[PDB]
Amino acid sequence: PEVRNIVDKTASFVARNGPEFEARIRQNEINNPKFNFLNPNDPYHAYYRHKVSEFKEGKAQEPS
Amino acid sequence: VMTVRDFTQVFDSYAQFEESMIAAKMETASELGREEEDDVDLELRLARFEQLISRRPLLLNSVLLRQNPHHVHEWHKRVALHQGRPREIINTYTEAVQTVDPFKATGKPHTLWVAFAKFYEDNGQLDDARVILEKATKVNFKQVDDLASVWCQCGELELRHENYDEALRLLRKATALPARRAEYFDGSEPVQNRVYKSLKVWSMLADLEESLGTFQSTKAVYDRILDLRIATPQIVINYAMFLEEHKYFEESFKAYERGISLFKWPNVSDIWSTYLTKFIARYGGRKLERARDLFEQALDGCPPKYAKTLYLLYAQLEEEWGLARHAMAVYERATRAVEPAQQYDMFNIYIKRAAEIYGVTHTRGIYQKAIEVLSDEHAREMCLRFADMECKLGEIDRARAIYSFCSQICDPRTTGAFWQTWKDFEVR
Amino acid sequence: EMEMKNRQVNHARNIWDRAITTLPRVNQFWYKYTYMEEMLGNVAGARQVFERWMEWQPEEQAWHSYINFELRYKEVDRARTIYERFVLVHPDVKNWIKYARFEEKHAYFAHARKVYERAVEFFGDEHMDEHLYVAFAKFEENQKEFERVRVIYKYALDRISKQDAQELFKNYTIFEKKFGDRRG
Repeated sequence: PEVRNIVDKTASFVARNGPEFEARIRQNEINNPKFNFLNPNDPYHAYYRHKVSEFKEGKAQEPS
Repeated sequence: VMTVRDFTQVFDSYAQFEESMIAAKMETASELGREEEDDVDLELRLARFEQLISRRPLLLNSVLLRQNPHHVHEWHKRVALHQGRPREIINTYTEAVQTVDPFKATGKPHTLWVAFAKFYEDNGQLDDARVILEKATKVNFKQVDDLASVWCQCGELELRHENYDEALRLLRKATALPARRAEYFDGSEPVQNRVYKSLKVWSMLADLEESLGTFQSTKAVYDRILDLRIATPQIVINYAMFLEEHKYFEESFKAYERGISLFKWPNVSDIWSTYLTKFIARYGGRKLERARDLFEQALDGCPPKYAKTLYLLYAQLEEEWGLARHAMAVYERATRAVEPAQQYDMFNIYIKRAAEIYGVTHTRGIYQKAIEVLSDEHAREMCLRFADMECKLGEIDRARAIYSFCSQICDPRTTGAFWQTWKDFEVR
Repeated sequence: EMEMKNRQVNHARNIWDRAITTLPRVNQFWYKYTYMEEMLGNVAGARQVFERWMEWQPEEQAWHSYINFELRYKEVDRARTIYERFVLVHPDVKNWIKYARFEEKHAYFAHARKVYERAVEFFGDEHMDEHLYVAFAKFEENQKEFERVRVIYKYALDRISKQDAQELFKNYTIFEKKFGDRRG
């Protein structure tokens, strides 16, 4: 699933570099639907929120 | 008479009357046994008739069991059915099937009607049986689980009927009747709940996954359509039947969707994951990218399964796929979700995965990552094992710094062995 | 209110009607006269007062109060009759989602499909007004899997630059997932 993979991967980068990247990425692709997930308007928005914290804790399963 | 115990006085009066005539032979004993209805005494007249001296009444079984067995409908009908049950006059069996007393009941008249259909099976089988099934087949409009249970019971009696021609025709029409209308008309049931009964009748009609055949390629879709939303008591057996009739990827994807929509969380979704790995190997092909994409897509976030598995299926499958690169990425991403319960199992699985691949630097990164995540004894045991492993190989700087890190963690308790072992290792 | 406080009702109606025909645009005179009729019976003269009160074109606060009046006496046919002129004045989304109320009252099946046709052909031809299909998919998930796949993902020609915000797209996905037949 693309949506979960981009969520998981974007969350990973924002988890390492900090939430300062969430803002950058969100505003850098605000019109692009590939990043619509970063806004609360998307259904998986809540899923991504968890991924960030999870990658920070270093417990989640990286993608394949 | 006013109330009870008058028919008991007339009862014993018939006990001293034990032979009152040359014709009926004290019929007042059974006539007294039929007194009132139920829940008063009912044991006095029968107990007297059998209490004359002793022989056997042979009347008192059907006379005491003939007065309202099962308030209203209830197991009391079996008491009236117990006297001369296999045969007495070849008559009182109708009294055993006689209950009446209409009241509020669910399942009792249907189960007792199926038992009365078995007594009809000892009555000459199909004689009067079809009239009982047709009479008990329609009760109000749907809105009952006893209807389809009695029709399914007639389907089991049709399985006892040997040849499946007529049993398959009558079970096909009677099984096709709920397809138009199922349940949820009026009652205390908020929903219809046609999965249990409707899927049981459809399963008894075709695709039993045991012995009986005559299951069309569309019969599996007839069961999935019989549930009409989701059902997963049989999801394993239903997907196994669809795999028996087809054995393709369409039945695997339909089993994954039926398992996901079946029940939330890895209840039927865990079986959908097992069937996703087995179906991924036996259908989608070995070492397929789409198999890992779907397996990682459905199980991505997940709760911790039974105990936990976020990895071994996808991590071992990725390590055995022939790619040493994505195996390490799945080892780190699998290491983030490794132990939500902070168990040393997944910790030793990640440290072992980093031990069998890459090398020293990977064991150092796994040492810093293992020391970062801490619950109680996790960081102390992992930092101690990786500390001794690093001191036995690398320099003593990681042993001294690992000892300083062991001072801030590993609450004193008793201990004392790690300090002397670290001091001896520093002396060496 | 002074003439209402006394027991004379004929002179009360004789001053209420000239008050409400003198000042139509105020709401309180009609409200208190209809409340006095709430204290009185439910005769058809009350319905004549309410159809005159519909005739002056008031706001939403009057009209859904009158449909609540029609609900509190259990009228099925007449409340359906007075509600066809409701949508042609106010195209509010709060009223577009509540034109589909016989679904949650009577379940209205074939005419519910006709009302959903009315919900899909009118304004929001290329932008959806971002709220109608939510309640449509909500009632269709309350129903079976007749036409629930088409509207949220396959009728996506009327998107607003992403088809949805971030707050509800995964909610649409999990809204589709775990409420189906759940096949393998």
